[PDB]
Amino acid sequence: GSSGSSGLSNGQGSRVLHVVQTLYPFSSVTEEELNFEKGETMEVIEKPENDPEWWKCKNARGQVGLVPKNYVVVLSDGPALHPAHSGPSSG
Repeated sequence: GSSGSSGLSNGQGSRVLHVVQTLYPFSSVTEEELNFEKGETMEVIEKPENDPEWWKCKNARGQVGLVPKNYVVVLSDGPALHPAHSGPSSG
């Protein structure tokens, strides 16, 4: 079963607002909600007004949905836009 790819792309009015990480694993059944695991990196594409407790992000699967902010956390602001290194974290 050979696999292949053409190169489909979309055009939405949104960009990488802020990079957030998932502290706890949250998996939904519907498409509305996002699906990820513990220790997943995403990017805030849009934030809903009506539901401020929820944020719009895109997982690795390239799918967007409503993810609970109380579960994620903002690490940096912008895709390597501001001058800031990971940290003195021991290697």
